[PDB]
Amino acid sequence: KDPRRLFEGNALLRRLVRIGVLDEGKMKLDYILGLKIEDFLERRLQTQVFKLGLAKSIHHARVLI
Amino acid sequence: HPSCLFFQYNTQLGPPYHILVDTNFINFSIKAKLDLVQSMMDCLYAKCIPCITDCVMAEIEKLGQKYRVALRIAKDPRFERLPCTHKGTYADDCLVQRV
Amino acid sequence: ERVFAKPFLASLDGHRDGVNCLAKHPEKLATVLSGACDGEVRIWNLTQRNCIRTIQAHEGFVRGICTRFCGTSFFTVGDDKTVKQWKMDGPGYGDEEEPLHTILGKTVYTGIDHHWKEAVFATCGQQVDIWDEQRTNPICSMTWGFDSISSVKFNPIETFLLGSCASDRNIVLYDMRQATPLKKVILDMRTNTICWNPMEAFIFTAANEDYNLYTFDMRALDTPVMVHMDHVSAVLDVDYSPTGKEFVSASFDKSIRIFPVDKSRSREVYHTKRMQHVICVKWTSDSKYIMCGSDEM
Amino acid sequence: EFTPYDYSQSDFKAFAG
Amino acid sequence: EIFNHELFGAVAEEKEVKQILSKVMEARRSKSYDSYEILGKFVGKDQVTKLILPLKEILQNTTSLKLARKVHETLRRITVGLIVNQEMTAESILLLSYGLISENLPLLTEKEKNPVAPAPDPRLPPQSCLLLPPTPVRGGQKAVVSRKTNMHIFIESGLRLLHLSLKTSKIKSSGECVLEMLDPFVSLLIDCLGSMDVKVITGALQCLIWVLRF
Amino acid sequence: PVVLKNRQAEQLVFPLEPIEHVLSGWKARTPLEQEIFNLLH
Amino acid sequence: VNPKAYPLADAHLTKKLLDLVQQSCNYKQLRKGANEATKTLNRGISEFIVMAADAEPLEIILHLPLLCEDKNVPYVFVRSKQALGRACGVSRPVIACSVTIKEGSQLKQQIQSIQQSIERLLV
Amino acid sequence: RGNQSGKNVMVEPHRHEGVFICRGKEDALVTKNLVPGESVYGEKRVSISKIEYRAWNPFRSKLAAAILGGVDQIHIKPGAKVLYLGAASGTTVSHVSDIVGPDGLVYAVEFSHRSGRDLINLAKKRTNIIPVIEDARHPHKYRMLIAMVDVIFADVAQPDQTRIVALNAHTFLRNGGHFVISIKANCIDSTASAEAVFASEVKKMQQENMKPQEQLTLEPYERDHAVVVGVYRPPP
Amino acid sequence: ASSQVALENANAVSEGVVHEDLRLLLETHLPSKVLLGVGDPKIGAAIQEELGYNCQTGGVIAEILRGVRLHFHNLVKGLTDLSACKAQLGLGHSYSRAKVKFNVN
Amino acid sequence: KPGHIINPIKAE
Ligand SMILES: [Mg+2]
Ligand SMILES: [Zn+2]
Repeated sequence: KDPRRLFEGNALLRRLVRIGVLDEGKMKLDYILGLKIEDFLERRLQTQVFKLGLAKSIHHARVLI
Repeated sequence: HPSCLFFQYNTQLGPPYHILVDTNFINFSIKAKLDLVQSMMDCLYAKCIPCITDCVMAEIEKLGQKYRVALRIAKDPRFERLPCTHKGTYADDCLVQRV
Repeated sequence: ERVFAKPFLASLDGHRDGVNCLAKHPEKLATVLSGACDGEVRIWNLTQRNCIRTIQAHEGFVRGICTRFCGTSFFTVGDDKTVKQWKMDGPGYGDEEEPLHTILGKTVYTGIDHHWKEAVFATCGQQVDIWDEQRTNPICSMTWGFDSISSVKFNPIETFLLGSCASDRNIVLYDMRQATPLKKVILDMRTNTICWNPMEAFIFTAANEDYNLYTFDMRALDTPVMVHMDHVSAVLDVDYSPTGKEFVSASFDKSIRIFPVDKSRSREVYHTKRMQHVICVKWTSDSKYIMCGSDEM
Repeated sequence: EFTPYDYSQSDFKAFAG
Repeated sequence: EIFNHELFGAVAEEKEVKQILSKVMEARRSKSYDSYEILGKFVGKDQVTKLILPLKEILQNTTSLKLARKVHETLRRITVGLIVNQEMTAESILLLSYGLISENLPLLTEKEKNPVAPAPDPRLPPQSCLLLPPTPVRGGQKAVVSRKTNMHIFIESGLRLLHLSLKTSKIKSSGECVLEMLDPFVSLLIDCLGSMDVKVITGALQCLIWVLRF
Repeated sequence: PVVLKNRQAEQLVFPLEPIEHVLSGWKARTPLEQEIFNLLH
Repeated sequence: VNPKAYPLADAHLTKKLLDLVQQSCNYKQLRKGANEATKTLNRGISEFIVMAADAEPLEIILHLPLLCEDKNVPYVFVRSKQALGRACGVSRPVIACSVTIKEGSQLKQQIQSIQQSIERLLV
Repeated sequence: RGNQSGKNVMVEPHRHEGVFICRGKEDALVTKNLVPGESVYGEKRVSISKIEYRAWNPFRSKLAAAILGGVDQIHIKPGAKVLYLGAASGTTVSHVSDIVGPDGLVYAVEFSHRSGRDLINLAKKRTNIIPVIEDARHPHKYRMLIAMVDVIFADVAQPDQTRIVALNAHTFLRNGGHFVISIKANCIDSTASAEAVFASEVKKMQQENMKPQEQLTLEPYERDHAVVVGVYRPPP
Repeated sequence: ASSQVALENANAVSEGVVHEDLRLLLETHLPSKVLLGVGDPKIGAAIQEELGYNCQTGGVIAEILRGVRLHFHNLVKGLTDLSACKAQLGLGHSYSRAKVKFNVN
Repeated sequence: KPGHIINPIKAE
């Protein structure tokens, strides 16, 4: 119930949900502790272009971008 | 060869970490004034579950009343208490086998 | 006989603080109840050697536990000045376990014992109180002096009689029907626990602080019947075998002894390096096993 | 005739806001 | 808020300190008890539950005999005012007394409003392993108590409300439906004789003395 | 006397504690048995 | 309702199901038709099976639950083949569809959530 | 290519009893057909000169995957009584019935009424299979139908596998008997890693007075799957 | 007496209810302070309602029942015309047919 | 007897 914890944790969780690494149903600090580096690597434009079928390879996606 | 390993890298080792604690690790944590769970979380920034075997718990009991503080710390509800059916009490052999 | 003597059987683990209370189940041999200093009560299966249930009974120590003679309930006392009644059957599904009744009190009771036949229990705090299970108030109170009574025990034969030990090194005998104490005897040092002979109505044995054990005939309290002299520290607990020919004693020195009632020396002594300061001991009901509770949890 | 008051239908709403 | 802070808050401890009593004259007495007598006399009917509900909150969260006795004195002085309350009439006293003795009166504390979630179904998948276990507090965990703990105090208050109403001739045979309302009380007072609490039995016996004269 | 006797016993055993007999226990729940019982009583 | 169409989704679960079916079509991850749904079960590449409970002969799709119980694949029923037709991006009614396993897909979190929602229906 | 129909091939016994190897241009794992001339699920069979063997598919069976994966012991041998939990239609059950032979018995438990009808039809032709259409979570509901058994095989795929196996083991499994348990990591806990699930399931077995002895993964044919073999109440 | 009688008792035991045949055995050959060991807690309560016997499912009882199940064929040898092993195979089929509503045609 | 609970003596 510390006000600083509530304020800053809500801000951090909202930012993490906005960038897409967390889920709307996982809005707790424990799930932040669960995060990995592949979750952030999946949000790059290069991998997004490849996963949506615009490119046929990850390097092809990089070249297209 | 275990499928969890990508050459020397353990992929199935996950942010919930299960840590096998040796008997002398507990005593030196007491000497250094370090709380067990809190100091492990400071090192890893993740949830850590310390684990105590029957072999390790037996060696603390054999130490006596001089080591009663370490015995109370080992029996902590957050800790994971796991059984072992070995011949002998030697805890270095037991921990190597689980690894 | 010396080659084949292997007494140790098993050790039960699970308390997170030192064991303080032991209670056996009147109807079942393999069910026993224990209480630790942190306030939890655990039920054990002796055949499986595991813990069946765990309840957070009290805050502080649990100072006593007794079982109703039918076996469907048990009673406990803690440092929160409370008397609680629980159901022996475990809670169904994942429901949190809830006491049958809870009684608020003004003093910290030290022990509790139950009538063998008549659904009555007694508590010992600063004064001996006799309770009816259907009354939240004690129906009788007997007092002689200003003392801290450590233990109270019902007599299994002639069930209206009681025994007690207090802090000015005396032993007091009561009588439930006439609602008065009977007689008082004072020894050199304080007695810790008292136990009745289950085959001899007028015989009881006292565990004393002067390293010794005293067997008394309650008709003639001027002199003890026998003295038992093998311990080297204060004797904390005693319990009789159901045959009534032997008893087992726990002491602050890390051992337990078995004495014949007619002898002054112990028949056997048990010890272990991991065992320290045995607090409570109960002879099992089929006269085949002995269980002890110590402070290494 | 005598009919005792029926308390089983008491809503007790008069004692609450 | 002001009165309950005096009787059950941290201020109540300072009433025992002799150093404070010597310096401060106002610390030598607790006048919150007398104000409840004034509040009970001049309160509306709809505001009775608001007066009583904070008391039941305290009893459900206490295991101390000393605090339970202070709530008992609090409830007694409220009932003394309620008997001489003008809006309090013979019909309302009987209706309030029956709800208190039979425990049908809805108090609806916060715990009943939000019961704990049930234990997870073992057939279903367990919860995520990333969730941190609850931190353990220093000095041991909280012990469970019975749900009907200290609730005999509210039953005793209903008996006292009826007993003093009958003795001061607030309840009279003549007029409206007093005999209709007093009739179910006979069966209700009979069952109180089998109660486990001694003070509940004593209160019912005192009430039974007057209701057998009707 | 009981304690004195038990102290000198050479052996103590612990714990210390017919078709017509079975015929009495049964009751009637078949209509034939009901009629026979009613007529015979 | 025919008792043979037992795992019938409610209104809320149907909306989630049809949303994921449309998304799977855009990711080239949907096989449409009873015969094509059968082949994915034989090849072990099926995430779950969605069927229409309003097929006038219901028996024409009842072979699919038998195949799912052997491969341990969840399956549900919906009330409309016409609504299932639009969600599959087809101008004709569809009585059975299959969502396909694809490595590295972005739908893995939504597919996992739907699979658990199905299994709770079977208690 | 593969093992085309009309090719000469050699059949030799396996290290495990009741199991055979079909040696040719490709090697296949086969069992002796208890009912000659019939295929349960479309498998290829081989005729010997009165004797017939059926090919065993490791993609459609978990016991075949463990055998091809190099497991030490399976304990299913001719003349043995086997309790099977989660029989489904009976593709693996049919091969198990082949291994035990006419003297052995198989108890097939399957709760689903859809797959239960297939299990009864399979039990028509094979006299050593006893179909049991009941929930394995309550073994007391079918205690009349089952005697003491030697091996328990469980492929139930539930979050509470260990509790279900332990309850059946206490009721029907003899002292010195063995169990074979297939573990799908995603079914017990999807949040936890696959390797951490396997260590937890072994721990739960030890807490139920069961002693696991070996484990292996089924990697070429399954992902995040394991099989554990152990003994129940070992003799001294 | 017959396969139909066995199937009726098999359904009753599964549901946890006391069949008339079971109550006939219990009333005739039990004295009337009695401990009865049963495999199912639900059938134990039903017997305790129907007759005054005390029913228990825990303790030594579960370990004794494994001994009985192991040695059953020796105890009842020759008391029945139909063998124990064939009886289980026959009842297993008939029990499964009833659950799935199998049609022989 | 190995499994029988032994109760205290009662008048008889
Ligand atoms: Mg070492
Ligand atoms: Zn070990």
